[PDB]
Amino acid sequence: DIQMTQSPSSLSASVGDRVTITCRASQGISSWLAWYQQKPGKAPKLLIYDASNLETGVPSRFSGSGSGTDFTFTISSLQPEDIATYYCQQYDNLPLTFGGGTKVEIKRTVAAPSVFIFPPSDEQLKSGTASVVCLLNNFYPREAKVQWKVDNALQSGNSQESVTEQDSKDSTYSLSSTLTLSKADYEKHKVYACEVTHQGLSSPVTKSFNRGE
Amino acid sequence: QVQLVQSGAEVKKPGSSVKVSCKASGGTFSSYAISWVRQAPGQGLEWMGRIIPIFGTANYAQKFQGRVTITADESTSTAYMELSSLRSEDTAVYYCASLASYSSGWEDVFDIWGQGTMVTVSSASTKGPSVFPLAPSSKSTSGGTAALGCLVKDYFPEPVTVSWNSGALTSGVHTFPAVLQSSGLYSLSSVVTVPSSSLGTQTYICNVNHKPSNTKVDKKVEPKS
Amino acid sequence: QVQLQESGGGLVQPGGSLRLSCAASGRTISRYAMSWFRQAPGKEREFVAVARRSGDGAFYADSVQGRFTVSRDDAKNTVYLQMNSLKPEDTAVYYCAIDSDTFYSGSYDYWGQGTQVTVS
Amino acid sequence: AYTNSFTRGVYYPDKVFRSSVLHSTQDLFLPFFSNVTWFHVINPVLPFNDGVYFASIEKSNIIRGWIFGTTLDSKTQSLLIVNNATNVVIKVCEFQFCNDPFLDFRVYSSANNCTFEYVSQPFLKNLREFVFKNIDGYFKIYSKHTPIDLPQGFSALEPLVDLPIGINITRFQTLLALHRSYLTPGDSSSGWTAGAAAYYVGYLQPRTFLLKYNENGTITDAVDCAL
Amino acid sequence: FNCYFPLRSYSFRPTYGVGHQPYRVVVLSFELLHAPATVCGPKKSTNLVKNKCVNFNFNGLKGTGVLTESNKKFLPFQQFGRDIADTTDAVRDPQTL
Ligand SMILES: *[C@@H]1O[C@H](CO)[C@@H](O)[C@H](O)[C@H]1NC(C)=O
Ligand SMILES: *[C@@H]1O[C@H](CO)[C@@H](O)[C@H](O)[C@H]1NC(C)=O
Ligand SMILES: *[C@@H]1O[C@H](CO)[C@@H](O)[C@H](O)[C@H]1NC(C)=O
Ligand SMILES: *[C@@H]1O[C@H](CO)[C@@H](O)[C@H](O)[C@H]1NC(C)=O
Repeated sequence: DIQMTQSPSSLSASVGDRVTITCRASQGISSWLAWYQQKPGKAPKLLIYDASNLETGVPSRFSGSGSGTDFTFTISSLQPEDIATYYCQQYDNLPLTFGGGTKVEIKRTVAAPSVFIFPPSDEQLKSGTASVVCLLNNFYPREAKVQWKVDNALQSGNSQESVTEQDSKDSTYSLSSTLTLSKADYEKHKVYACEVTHQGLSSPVTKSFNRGE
Repeated sequence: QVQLVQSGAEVKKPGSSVKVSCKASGGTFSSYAISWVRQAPGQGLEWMGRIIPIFGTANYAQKFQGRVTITADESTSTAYMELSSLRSEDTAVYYCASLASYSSGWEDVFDIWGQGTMVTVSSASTKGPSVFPLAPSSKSTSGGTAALGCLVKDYFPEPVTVSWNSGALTSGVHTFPAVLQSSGLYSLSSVVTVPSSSLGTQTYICNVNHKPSNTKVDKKVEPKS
Repeated sequence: QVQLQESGGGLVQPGGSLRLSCAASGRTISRYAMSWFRQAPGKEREFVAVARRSGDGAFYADSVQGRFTVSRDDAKNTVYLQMNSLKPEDTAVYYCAIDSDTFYSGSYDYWGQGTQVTVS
Repeated sequence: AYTNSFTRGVYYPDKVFRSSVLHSTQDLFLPFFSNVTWFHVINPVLPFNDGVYFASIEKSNIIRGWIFGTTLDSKTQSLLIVNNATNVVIKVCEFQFCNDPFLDFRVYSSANNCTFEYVSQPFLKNLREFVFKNIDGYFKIYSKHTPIDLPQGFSALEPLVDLPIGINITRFQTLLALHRSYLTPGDSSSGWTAGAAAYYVGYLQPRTFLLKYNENGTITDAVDCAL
Repeated sequence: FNCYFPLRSYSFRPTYGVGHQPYRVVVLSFELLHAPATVCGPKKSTNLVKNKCVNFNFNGLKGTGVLTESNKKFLPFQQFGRDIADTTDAVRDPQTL
């Protein structure tokens, strides 16, 4: 069956910068290939259906070209509202095959995270389960080490993480991790801590709390 | 104008069969076509089938042939899809699409969807969330500001709205995506930031509404010193 | 440890161009992204530039993106940073640092050593 | 207001080079010493007889184009000429036009579903001349520009465009682009303290002219046989 | 009763013979009445030579003679020159001007 790929898998540029991407397919063609603009959980917007062709209502901000097995797709300008993922689609034949995706986002100067930790409460412990959350707020890169340091000792394999997308208002990004434990394991230790280090930060940061207070 | 209306949330046990709907309206029904698509929380798209209700012709993907059927009736002005052999992986947002691209030189690409129906397949049963607040300490303040929040646990099925009740009180509110427990129960997290001049005294209250049953749950967050 | 040090710099006339050199030995250089940092006299540290394996161009800070360029040599552990049309503003102490995390996307500021660059 | 036209208004008839020759040409010409219509732009619909001679004198390009048609309305075919900041746009449209077309808002036409389209280089205290003829199934344009009331000096107009359109043209009007004016066609001739600018309209007649060609093939003098 | 599908899909596939394959076809229609002809078929079909007798055609202008480089300064808009009594003295080259 028809298979396709997109390269590169992600783009990052400042506001107003030029953007271009390419999509490769299994068989050489000169038409019947589409392009899409998609965001996490949102409806795609059609821009190209056939090689270098578009409908009424398609803005002049998008374009595409190519021949054979490789077709390019270019975007004249980028703005923060455009943080999305471009996709290529092909319908020369019925088994429609969809692209691997290319993320597009905004470049910016380094932003230092606002660090904070989230100690447990009594009602939580009465259920038999224990958990603690460590949060990084409004930092640029995709990830920064969020290390659990129970009793000043590093921990691994016992936490859950959640992620946000880039914020179009200021192009920042946030991250957090959630420790999980049982009340017995919770009370086996005495001191809880989380440590944060970051590109824009001056030195490693440690935040902690204790069972005795 | 042309519009599509989809049903509400639907859930069923694994290995069952389910019926879904897509109500079409506007213009002339006979001139429209309907397609069905599935969208997970970040996995790639899946296309189920296609029908032309005016003429009754339909076709399918190899992955879903046999196990899925589409019927659409003009008199009820809605399109239907039949599903069978449901499994946990089907938990996603299910969309119906209109293929107007067959009679004006625009070919074989949709331009209109409905609102989308979230679906879930699990062995759990419907019930409300469990919520617990947290008590940050004064010694834990940072830069003269602190943050409070709540965690939402043990609710099923989705969708779920987690927020603070109303007003500008929502200043500095920030929420993160959901996760699914191995027991079949969903979860969520929320947080709000407050300066020194308003933390504690403002008496913040987090809220949750399990709209599949429209059950509202709220809780208070209190710092300590 | 991941030891790293600079070479070059010194005194040059304003409006000129000069090269700053940084090198390492005894360890693999590919498994980390190599970055640069800055500190004006008595001021806080500030990121400058960084280079990666793929060779898809480079990444720079706001104050240096439109004037400076960076490069690296994975087979010899030598990395370089270019200075063009120096100004009184850029008279500062620079640091050579490793994005000290294996095959990582982000970075962590492990500056190894620094040297002064001044405009006459 | 009327004023006399001097020997101005002659043009090259037939794109044929002639040197040191006096040629007797029988074509549509502006008779010498004819009183011509004089208007101040500091644009009424005027009949388009066998020919029209147009001229303007201004420093801030108030005059910007012309418009023609049989009924000068959407009921039948029509022609439009306009000069943009960098190009001149020509269309035969049959479009419906404004009472006082003003350009700045672009208040020129109410509707356009044109059939013929064309673009070329632009025409550009300064004296401008234009001549329009429709003897055959085409619309002919001549023009000339010189630094500078109509001067008494001589000047021969050179052909500029030969459009292959066979529409009926019987009424015409001029487009104005004063510095300020209303954005709707509900008013006319007001909006700004425009400078001293004016244009003239003269009508051609079937005449016999004796044209004088110099050594380089340029017309330097002419004689009106019936004056 | 029947409520048939007025259209139908060709469903082209290799198993089909030449009579059931996707021929992409274009058909042209032409008009010639009341013609200020704007569309013309023939190309230049041109050749040039100088300093010897040759039958020459220049956008028409059928004639015979010897062609040589001139010194007369034609104006930009002029195409052909005539001597006394309308003898074609010079002609501008359509291609090289
Ligand atoms: C052009 O049309 C108008 C309106 O029908 C008519 O009065 C005029 O005689 C026509 N002119 C010619 C040359 O046919
Ligand atoms: C444009 O409008 C005119 C009426 O002003 C009409 O006669 C004509 O058919 C329309 N279409 C074209 C292509 O001229
Ligand atoms: C013809 O043009 C040349 C060059 O511009 C000029 O010297 C000559 O005087 C012109 N002929 C006449 C009769 O003025
Ligand atoms: C015609 O083409 C030739 C060769 O490119 C060129 O020298 C000449 O100037 C062209 N003439 C015109 C009128 O385009």
